[PDB]
Amino acid sequence: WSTASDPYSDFEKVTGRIDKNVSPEARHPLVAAYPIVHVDMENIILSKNED
Amino acid sequence: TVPDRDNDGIPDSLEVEGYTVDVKNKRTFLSPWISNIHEKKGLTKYKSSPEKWSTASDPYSDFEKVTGRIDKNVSPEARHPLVAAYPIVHVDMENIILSKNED
Amino acid sequence: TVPDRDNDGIPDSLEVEGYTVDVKNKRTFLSPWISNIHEKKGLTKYKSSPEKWSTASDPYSDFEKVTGRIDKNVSPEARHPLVAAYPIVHVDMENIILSKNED
Amino acid sequence: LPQIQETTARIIFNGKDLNLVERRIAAVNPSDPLETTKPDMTLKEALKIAF
Amino acid sequence: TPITMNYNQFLELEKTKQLRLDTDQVYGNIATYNFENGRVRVDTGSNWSEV
Amino acid sequence: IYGKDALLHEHYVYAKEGYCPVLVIQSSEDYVENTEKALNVYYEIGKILSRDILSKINQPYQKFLDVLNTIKNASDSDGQDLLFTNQLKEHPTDFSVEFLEQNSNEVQEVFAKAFAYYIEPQHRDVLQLYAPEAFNYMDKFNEQ
Ligand SMILES: [Ca+2]
Ligand SMILES: [Ca+2]
Ligand SMILES: [Ca+2]
Ligand SMILES: [Ca+2]
Repeated sequence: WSTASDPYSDFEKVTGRIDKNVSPEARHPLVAAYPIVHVDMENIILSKNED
Repeated sequence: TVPDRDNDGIPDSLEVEGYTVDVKNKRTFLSPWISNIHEKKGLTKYKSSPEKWSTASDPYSDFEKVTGRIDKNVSPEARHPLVAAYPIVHVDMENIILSKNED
Repeated sequence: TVPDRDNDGIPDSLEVEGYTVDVKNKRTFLSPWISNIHEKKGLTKYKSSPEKWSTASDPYSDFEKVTGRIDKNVSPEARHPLVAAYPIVHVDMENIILSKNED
Repeated sequence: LPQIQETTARIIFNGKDLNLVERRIAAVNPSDPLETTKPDMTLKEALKIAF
Repeated sequence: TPITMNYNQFLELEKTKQLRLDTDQVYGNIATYNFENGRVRVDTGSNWSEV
Repeated sequence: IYGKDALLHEHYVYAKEGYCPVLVIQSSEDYVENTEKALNVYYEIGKILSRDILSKINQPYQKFLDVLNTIKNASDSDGQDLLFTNQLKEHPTDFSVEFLEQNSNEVQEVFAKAFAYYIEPQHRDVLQLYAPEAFNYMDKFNEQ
């Protein structure tokens, strides 16, 4: 039903009845569509709990 | 049985070729574009997708948008099917209140 | 089969052309308007939308409002279908109590 | 409530003991095809049925 | 619990008086028309985030 | 939960190109169906109903007068102005509906009114209030 096993059918991927935020090069059925998420840390804030 | 692939209650050839909602009586009737009659009335010719239930992809059908069976808070210029209807919300800050937690 | 597009249990031509509700013995009968069989009784001629289940868009049908099968706390002048029925709530403040959190 | 506010005419009247009485009466918006399906409302009929 | 600010940020705020406010994302739902009774009803499940 | 607009009258094309165009379809729209037309029909049914050359099998009192007198009874003892409208006022007695001279004035209106009483499903809902008193008359018409 999904040849790339992503949660989108072959027919949805070739038809266009899909979440449009999918990249166009992922609209081919043999191309997987998946997020890659990683978190960066810009800044630290430490507070000394001293009364 | 006339086809409507977009399943939005309005057939496909009308969405392709042009149509208009003109009420001869109190009841509302949707029908194909005729330039002899509807142009003299000032009715706006409408075209939309035969395969999109919502051609602008907003959560409102083409038929609801041309019929008026919609949330009436939608702006009138958004009642055209090729015009999207969506909120734009941003927050402004009028005032700060800081309290020094000193005992 | 008589049409009722608004699906409010009352047909479309009656809502257009005028109608009334009248009891005969102990039973409510939805008549169309006759000026020689009603006006004498003082019955009020009613008109409403053939395509609105609630012509005033309040959460009460046209038929419930003319029949009486409604929340009875609705005011009697709101029992007409072209009259909206809605609450207006605002809060007044009678008194302040401040307590100084001082130990 | 916004469905009622955008489809009706609002009339405020204070002849009953100087108290502001508000009534909303369904009236036709010409640019809305579903809203035009209502029967026409004159002002005198509205004042008769509302007050 | 109310918002907390430590000491150095408090000093920097009372010096610079620069405190800005950003709107990252907005949650909110759609109400859709019902063909049954004409009443536009809120689907609490769907949100504009989808749309 | 259902089909939207099952009329499917879209396939039909309307011509009549030119000034003062008039369109007439089996569906009936524009000048076809309106409240004014219904009001005009009400005037038409009440007096001298049917402008056609010939109508139904019965305009005579030989077979249609005894039935009308028999049917002229009200269990509720009401039907005032509701029946013989514009009859130089409802007769308190009229000696049980058997006199013609200075009375044939409303006989034509009464026979025309009878056709109006049971014409189409709508009128039946109105005539549904009459319940048994009218039904008896309606049953004879149905048997024909
Ligand atoms: Ca369509
Ligand atoms: Ca469409
Ligand atoms: Ca109705
Ligand atoms: Ca209605």
